[PDB]
Amino acid sequence: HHHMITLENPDIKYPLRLIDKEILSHDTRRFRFALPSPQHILGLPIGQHIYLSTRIDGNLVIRPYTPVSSDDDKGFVDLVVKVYFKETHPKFPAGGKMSQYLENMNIGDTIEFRGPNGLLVYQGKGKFAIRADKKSNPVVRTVKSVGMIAGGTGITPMLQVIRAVLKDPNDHTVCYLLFANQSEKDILLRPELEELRNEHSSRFKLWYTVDKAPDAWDYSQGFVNEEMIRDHLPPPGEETLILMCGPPPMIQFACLPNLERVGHPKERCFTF
Ligand SMILES: Cc1cc2nc3c(=O)[nH]c(=O)nc-3n(C[C@H](O)[C@H](O)[C@H](O)COP(=O)(O)OP(=O)(O)OC[C@H]3O[C@@H](n4cnc5c(N)ncnc54)[C@H](O)[C@@H]3O)c2cc1C
Ligand SMILES: NC(=O)c1ccc[n+]([C@@H]2O[C@@H](COP(=O)([O-])OP(=O)(O)OC[C@H]3O[C@@H](n4cnc5c(N)ncnc54)[C@H](O)[C@@H]3O)[C@H](O)[C@@H]2O)c1
Repeated sequence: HHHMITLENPDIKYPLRLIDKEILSHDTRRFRFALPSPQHILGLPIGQHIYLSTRIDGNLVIRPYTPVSSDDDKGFVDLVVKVYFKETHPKFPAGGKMSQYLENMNIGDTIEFRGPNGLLVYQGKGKFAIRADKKSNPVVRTVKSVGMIAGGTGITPMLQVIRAVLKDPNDHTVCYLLFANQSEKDILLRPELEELRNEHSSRFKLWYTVDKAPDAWDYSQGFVNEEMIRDHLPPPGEETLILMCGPPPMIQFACLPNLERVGHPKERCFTF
């Protein structure tokens, strides 16, 4: 390890203290935890994520999260989370476990962090180091365009990649994002994504689709489909890699068959 990082060993659990919280909307939040010292950094390679774990209602609960903060930040790590409240959705009366546990924490409480984890690591300048599985070494490839499909919270893994690309004035990679949500109010991190579209149009393309569309809507309506893929993601080729992260039903039924129809082979599709 070159830098003073927090995640020194992936097999270890690190209890971090919650030092701040922001209410972004009725059900979305920003949670900030302190690192071991104000001079530490998290130590999360781009393309990877961490897991939070704790005991809820007598069981061990583990969940993956991709921070919105980065290794440029000293002393803290920020998570942006959607809270799934109980007795709200008729189909899931109990709500979300880790998300509600987070919402119920008091400043000063701690929770365990672990990482980094993930088969994909972006090495910058278009280079992607990928492991077929955990027991293999990574195969490196260089692309010029990265298509990105996100549904719901699957957006944070894309935002981490997007910011890494744009912060490097010498990185010429172009990112294409197709962001899908239930409704306009559910478009997580819209301000941050739009600020980035503002400052780096040449390297960042952005498009949205929502299940229920308001009357004033300039984007798409409906699940991701063939047409959206063709119109908002880069065209198939060795120079193109497609990234995905969202609900299982989205990846299995709306993305793969259509990506296949359009011509993006599975060896160029990665699912976070
Ligand atoms: C690589 C990666 C990175 C991730 N990064 C982030 C991130 O930055 N931020 C983030 O918030 N999540 C992120 N997630 C996903 C997130 O970890 C889980 O979806 C989330 O925390 C679910 O946990 P839970 O314990 O709260 O709910 P569980 O108890 O896992 O899940 C509840 C299940 O029921 C449904 N459900 C329950 N209650 C409701 C309700 N009130 N309304 C609607 N549907 C409901 C949900 O759809 C889900 O299927 C990431 C996932 C991956 C794979
Ligand atoms: N891929 C996995 O194996 C896996 C496992 C656990 C959790 N997740 C989670 O899924 C993402 C889900 O976020 P969320 O629950 O707030 O999303 P959400 O339910 O609010 O929105 C999901 C979006 O995906 C699409 N979608 C949902 N169901 C679909 C279906 N049946 N067919 C086609 N498209 C569909 C729609 O465009 C929708 O707007 C999380 O970030 C995390 O990755 C994924």
